[PDB]
Amino acid sequence: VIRGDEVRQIAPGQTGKIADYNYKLPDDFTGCVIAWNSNNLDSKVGGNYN
Amino acid sequence: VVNQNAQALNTLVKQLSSNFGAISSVLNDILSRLDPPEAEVQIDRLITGR
Repeated sequence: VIRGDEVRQIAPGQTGKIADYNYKLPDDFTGCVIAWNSNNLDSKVGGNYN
Repeated sequence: VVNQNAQALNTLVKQLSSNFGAISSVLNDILSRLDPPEAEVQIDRLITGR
């Protein structure tokens, strides 16, 4: 699960904190990437810290 | 014969300083200044020219 502006940086060759230190794709990646909005189910009224 | 061989060899050596449409003709500058996932677009054209 990723913050909204940080979805665009999951692409191979792209740089970003989640890409740099969490999960970056290889330069010759062959696959599909899928994402959708989950505010209604994952977010919490006072905040979710899990 | 001697002059025509020497001039051909010298011209062959001189071609190493050409740019061939890259941003610079120094390989180390290309590999150090730019990013790995996009620096290959210069390396291939330099290789084709040489």
